[PDB]
Amino acid sequence: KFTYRGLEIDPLLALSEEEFKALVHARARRNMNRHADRRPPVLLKRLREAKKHVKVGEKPKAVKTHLRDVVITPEMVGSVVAIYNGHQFNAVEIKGEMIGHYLGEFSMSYRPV
Amino acid sequence: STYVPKPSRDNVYRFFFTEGVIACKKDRMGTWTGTLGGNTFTVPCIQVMQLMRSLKSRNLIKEQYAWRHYYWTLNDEGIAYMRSYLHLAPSAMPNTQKP
Amino acid sequence: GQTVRLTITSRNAKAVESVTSQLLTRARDEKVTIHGPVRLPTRTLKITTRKTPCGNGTNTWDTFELKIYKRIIDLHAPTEQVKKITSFTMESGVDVSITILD
Amino acid sequence: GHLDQWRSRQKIGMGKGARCCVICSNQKALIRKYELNVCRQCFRENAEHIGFTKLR
Amino acid sequence: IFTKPKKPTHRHKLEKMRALKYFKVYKVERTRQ
Amino acid sequence: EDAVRIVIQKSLEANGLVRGLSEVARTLDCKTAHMCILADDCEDEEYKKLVTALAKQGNIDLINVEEREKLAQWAGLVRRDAGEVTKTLKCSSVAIRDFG
RNA sequence: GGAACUUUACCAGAUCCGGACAGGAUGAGGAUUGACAGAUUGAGUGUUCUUUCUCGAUUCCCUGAAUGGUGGUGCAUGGCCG
Ligand SMILES: [Mg+2]
Ligand SMILES: [Mg+2]
Ligand SMILES: [Mg+2]
Repeated sequence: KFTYRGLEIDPLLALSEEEFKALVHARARRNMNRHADRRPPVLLKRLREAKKHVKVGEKPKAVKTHLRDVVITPEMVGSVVAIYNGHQFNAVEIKGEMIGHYLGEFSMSYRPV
Repeated sequence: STYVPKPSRDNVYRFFFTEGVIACKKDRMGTWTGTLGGNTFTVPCIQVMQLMRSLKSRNLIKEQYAWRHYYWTLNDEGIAYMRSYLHLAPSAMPNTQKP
Repeated sequence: GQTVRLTITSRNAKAVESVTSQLLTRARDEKVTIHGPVRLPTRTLKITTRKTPCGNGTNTWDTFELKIYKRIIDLHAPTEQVKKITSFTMESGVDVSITILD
Repeated sequence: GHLDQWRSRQKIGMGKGARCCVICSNQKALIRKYELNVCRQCFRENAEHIGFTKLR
Repeated sequence: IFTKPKKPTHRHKLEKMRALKYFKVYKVERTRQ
Repeated sequence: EDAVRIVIQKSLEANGLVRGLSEVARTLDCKTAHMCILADDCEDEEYKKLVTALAKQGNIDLINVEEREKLAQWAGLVRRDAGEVTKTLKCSSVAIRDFG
């Protein structure tokens, strides 16, 4: 049902780094290009550990982070990330519809009037 | 870091005794360079500031400040303390005192 | 022969004119061909700041100006002769630069 | 790892926070023209010595 | 109010001697490198 | 027990003196040391044995000292109030890299 | 005073000492400094911890002090400005 740029989840996971960079929009691709030589955040491997520790049938434990400018990759789908909004960590589930967006687009820092 | 390694303190004291004054820009981030018998040596400005703060509290140097720069000058008791610290000869004299 | 250019610049008009006149006289004593002096365009450095510290009251401004005068003289003389001509007590605040033209 | 973290953002040396008045080390109302790097209040205090004058 | 417990003052584990632990004693060698 | 009282003091200048078991052993294993001085009343057989053996492997000299307290007072490991008898920090080993 | 970070003075957290000096305690048989790996954590941040190293009398603890502060008071002032 869910597709990103016409690709379902499994071929999206099969996609490599260069293909995903070419498949993503301009700001995300620029972010990936400028972070190419920089070491990736430890949050990625923390999420990988959390994903590999959960049994099939229930949700992986949430990982808390201050980072907001991380591009959501297809492998991050299914992980639970608690993003800091300034004074609390707000747990969100990474869905396929979130691919290509930043983490900071899902933790609202302010409250509406 | 204000942890001053002993050789850095010895070099600073030797330059302070040779050239009777020391001028250092007041920036937490930065390096101070001095000349001892040719060549150079570099110690962080924070460590020079710490050493001169200790010397000032012990009434051994006179201090002046203008336009982000310190100016420390060894007085008579400071000169005697420097001479005893580096075990220089009693005839050892700063450049500003040598004719 | 070869041309030597003296560039005389200063922020004091009287000092720059005095140095230029002295160089002119010294060169005339040496019987050398002279081009100039050329009075180059005067440049004005402008800094316009608010007069008040803080930000209270009518927004009044200060206009600080600094004017720079430059002169150039060309001497058809060897480098030794030009060095002789410029060897005198120069007025303070006057910068004299020597350049060989092609 | 605190020695690496200490003043790591000031290491970059970009923005208003990396430049201060060469007289008073204040980071507000700096004058960058002609690479003066003097705050406007200190500039008003020192302009005559620097060489500027109040005309017009 | 502090929800977390206070981080304790850092003490260094000091063992006496500690310079003879490296040397196995004669024909003396170093335990590692 | 007389001339070493001048040798150690002269070597104090230019940071030629090295004190403590760990630092003296670090000198002895990695050379760059001219001699070491050991006070016999070190209270540890392993201490004196290793200190002698490290010099022996490197063929470094060794001078015995009858009193640990006197040697400690020599190198300057003493707390003053001129109360040098108030407290003397134990110093069983002294190694010299630069003679002066 | 067109503030993404810095600036920044505010909020939620986490560090460092940038507490000089003096008098006491410990202390080369080591005062202390800095860290690999695992975990604590927002942090492949020795922040703290386990377990191992490394420096070296520079430092730590503890009392008086001291210092810094875009802390207060512009109705205590200077200078400047309106
Ligand atoms: Mg901030
Ligand atoms: Mg008033
Ligand atoms: Mg007033």
